[PDB]
Amino acid sequence: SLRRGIYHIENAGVPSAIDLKDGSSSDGTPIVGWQFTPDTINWHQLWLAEPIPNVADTFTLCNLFSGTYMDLYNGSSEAGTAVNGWQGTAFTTNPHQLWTIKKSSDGTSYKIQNYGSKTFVDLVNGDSSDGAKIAGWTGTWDEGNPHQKWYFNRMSVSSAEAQAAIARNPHIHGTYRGYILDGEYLVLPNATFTQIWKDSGLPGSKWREQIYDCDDFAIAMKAAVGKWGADSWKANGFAIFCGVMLGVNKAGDAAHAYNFTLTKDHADIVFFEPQNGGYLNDIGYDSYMAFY
Amino acid sequence: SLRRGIYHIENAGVPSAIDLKDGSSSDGTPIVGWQFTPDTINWHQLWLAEPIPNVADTFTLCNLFSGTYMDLYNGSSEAGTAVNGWQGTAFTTNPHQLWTIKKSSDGTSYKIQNYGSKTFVDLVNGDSSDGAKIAGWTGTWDEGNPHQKWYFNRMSVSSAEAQAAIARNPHIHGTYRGYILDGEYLVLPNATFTQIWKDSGLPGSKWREQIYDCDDFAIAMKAAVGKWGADSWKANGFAIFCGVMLGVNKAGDAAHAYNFTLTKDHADIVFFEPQNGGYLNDIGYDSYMAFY
Ligand SMILES: C[C@@H]1O[C@@H](O[C@@H]2[C@@H](O[C@H]3O[C@H](CO)[C@H](O)[C@H](O)[C@H]3O)[C@@H](O)[C@@H](CO)O[C@@H]2O)[C@@H](O)[C@H](O)[C@@H]1O
Ligand SMILES: C[C@@H]1O[C@@H](O[C@@H]2[C@@H](O[C@H]3O[C@H](CO)[C@H](O)[C@H](O)[C@H]3O)[C@@H](O)[C@@H](CO)O[C@@H]2O)[C@@H](O)[C@H](O)[C@@H]1O
Ligand SMILES: C[C@@H]1O[C@@H](O[C@@H]2[C@@H](O[C@H]3O[C@H](CO)[C@H](O)[C@H](O)[C@H]3O)[C@@H](O)[C@@H](CO)O[C@H]2O)[C@@H](O)[C@H](O)[C@@H]1O
Ligand SMILES: C[C@@H]1O[C@@H](O[C@@H]2[C@@H](O[C@H]3O[C@H](CO)[C@H](O)[C@H](O)[C@H]3O)[C@@H](O)[C@@H](CO)O[C@H]2O)[C@@H](O)[C@H](O)[C@@H]1O
Ligand SMILES: C[C@@H]1O[C@@H](O[C@@H]2[C@@H](O[C@H]3O[C@H](CO)[C@H](O)[C@H](O)[C@H]3O)[C@@H](O)[C@@H](CO)O[C@H]2O)[C@@H](O)[C@H](O)[C@@H]1O
Ligand SMILES: C[C@@H]1O[C@@H](O[C@@H]2[C@@H](O[C@H]3O[C@H](CO)[C@H](O)[C@H](O)[C@H]3O)[C@@H](O)[C@@H](CO)O[C@H]2O)[C@@H](O)[C@H](O)[C@@H]1O
Ligand SMILES: [Ca+2]
Ligand SMILES: [Ca+2]
Ligand SMILES: [Ca+2]
Ligand SMILES: [Ca+2]
Ligand SMILES: [Ca+2]
Ligand SMILES: [Ca+2]
Ligand SMILES: [Ca+2]
Ligand SMILES: [Ca+2]
Repeated sequence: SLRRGIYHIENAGVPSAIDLKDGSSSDGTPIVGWQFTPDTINWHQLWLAEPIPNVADTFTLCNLFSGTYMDLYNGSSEAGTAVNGWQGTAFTTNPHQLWTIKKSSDGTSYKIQNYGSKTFVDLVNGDSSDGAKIAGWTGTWDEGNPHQKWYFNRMSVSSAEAQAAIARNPHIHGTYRGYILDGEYLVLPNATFTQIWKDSGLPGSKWREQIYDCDDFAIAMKAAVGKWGADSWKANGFAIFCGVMLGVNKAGDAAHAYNFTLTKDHADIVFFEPQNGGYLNDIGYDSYMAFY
Repeated sequence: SLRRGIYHIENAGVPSAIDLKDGSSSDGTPIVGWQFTPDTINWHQLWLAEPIPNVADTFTLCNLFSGTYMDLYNGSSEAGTAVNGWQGTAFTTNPHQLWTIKKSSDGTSYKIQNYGSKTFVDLVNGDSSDGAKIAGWTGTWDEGNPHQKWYFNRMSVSSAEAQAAIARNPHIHGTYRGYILDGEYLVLPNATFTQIWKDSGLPGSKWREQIYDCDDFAIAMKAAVGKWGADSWKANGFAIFCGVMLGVNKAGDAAHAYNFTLTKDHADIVFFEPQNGGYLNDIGYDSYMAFY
């Protein structure tokens, strides 16, 4: 089954993503096809999939920005029925907001079926225009129709995935202990991670013995990303990925505190120096503790 | 010997503290006797004692607020010589700024002798008035004269002392690991710890699943205290005490993240709930990790 997490949902036929129009929280805001920029946060185009207990392959889909849910208007099975953002909750019993999401016949893209109507999410006429209508539409699980096929591009990691990325890194100390703080994390492109740093007041901060040294920079960066996450998104049930690490050098005579993020492919960690905004594959320290 | 740390230096005869007048960083700012309020941060009256390597019982005394040093004017041995704040460094060879500090004949208070002049820090005429002159003055190590006797009231803890306070607490999990970040810490009265919290934006922050939950509040509070430390004091070589803890309940089925501070007597820790500003001797969790 599709895993719990945050997805950028991209049509299989044309490069249009599922977009809540203007990110609006109003009930009935149309959900439309819209172009996107890879390796950015696409602000109106991120969807938190929450599995429904006891209902196989079925999910609510919550817009990360608005906190409102993908909703089939009045649950109508009529072809052309509006698909809109609407107030709801993560584990609602409202079938208008419940979606069975399973692999299409190509085995890579998914089809998205309303649980009540049994109709499918359809980019009408495969229109690649910004603001193209998305509707519930008659269809089948096995047909090739690209109007109803959707790539679920995973934008989050589970804590287990983050832990695996750390574990395969070559700069981990033998004494390493990791402390996990949340369960599912939006992975930032470096462009956004950098922006948060740039706006944090840290670029302007002076290194000062004990009173504002390694530990203070690293903790301040983590706090900055935490604040950004809450200020930026209205959905709940996920965190923003930003780790803190304490490390020791090879000679075992010097220590450092710093941050880390994740690669685009989610497979590896990358170290971040909060004193200068630099990204490094080797920061010159082996991590003996991390929290994230 | 007197230990490295931060001291509130109180005359033995009258309740006047050593005060850098108006906290001014100007060279030549008079150091004077001034009244004080116990259980507050006395902003102009905190002194960081740095031991000089291989000069027994001898220290620089740096005002925490100004970053400037206690300085005997032109190193004169004349009775009545000005004692002022003056620019310097922690390990200076300038004898005007070097002070031999040893127990008086009462075995509890200290005398403070200029390393160059061999004269003593003297509250002139035992004057208890605010702004009373402090001067270098003839004297002896053994005499009873209270004008030249000073209680060194310790306002900081070493990391070892902090570690000991944690270790004697009854709410520590069997699996506990602690991660020490600095070496010497100003202990805040709860009044000041609370003030930092009140101004941090946390009192007005909503708990939100993963995106702004326990860990976010605890880390935000630590970052707030770190920012406050650097913004508040010009001296270097110390940090402000504020810990983060992760804990698990007795039933082992729920976890929490929170902060901790120290008691006035420095012997014990006290838990702090960043979601509501409360202080607790028992927060209902046993700590399995701490950083501070
Ligand atoms: C170009 C066109 O593609 C297919 O039709 C789609 C529609 O397909 C869906 O609805 C039809 C009934 O209208 C039928 O139930 C089909 O099984 C289902 O996938 C639909 O995607 C609309 C709106 O976007 O566009 C096209 O009309 C195909 O069935 C047609 O024969 C034709 O090849
Ligand atoms: C009341 C007074 O107390 C003592 O005198 C102090 C001064 O004491 C210091 O300086 C004197 C010389 O002036 C001498 O060297 C002494 O050993 C030394 O402690 C000094 O503290 C001043 C300034 O505050 O005040 C008093 O004059 C004592 O020696 C006097 O006989 C007399 O009892
Ligand atoms: C928040 C807002 O985001 C951008 O505008 C969105 C727009 O974003 C997508 O489309 C644009 C071009 O229109 C780019 O491809 C972006 O990479 C996409 O993410 C859509 O979401 C529409 C419809 O909901 O709303 C706009 O606000 C950006 O252009 C703005 O400057 C701004 O940052
Ligand atoms: C059949 C109908 O179901 C519910 O109403 C839906 C509505 O549901 C959501 O929004 C309303 C406010 O409009 C409430 O907050 C619900 O809790 C939400 O789940 C939407 O799905 C719209 C648009 O498709 O359709 C309505 O039917 C329920 O509130 C009604 O009482 C009634 O049972
Ligand atoms: C920063 C400033 O601190 C206080 O004023 C200081 C003053 O502080 C001490 O004396 C006052 C009475 O004048 C109280 O006893 C305090 O508890 C002491 O710490 C002195 O340091 C003088 C001389 O340098 O400077 C003043 O600025 C306080 O009264 C102010 O409101 C303010 O917070
Ligand atoms: C003997 C004298 O010693 C030094 O001057 C001191 C002076 O020293 C501090 O302040 C000056 C600037 O005035 C420099 O930053 C020094 O590095 C500091 O240590 C003060 O102690 C004053 C007041 O007592 O006395 C002067 O004698 C040195 O700078 C001189 O060149 C000269 O060697
Ligand atoms: Ca395409
Ligand atoms: Ca958490
Ligand atoms: Ca800052
Ligand atoms: Ca520090
Ligand atoms: Ca007294
Ligand atoms: Ca440090
Ligand atoms: Ca805040
Ligand atoms: Ca969190």
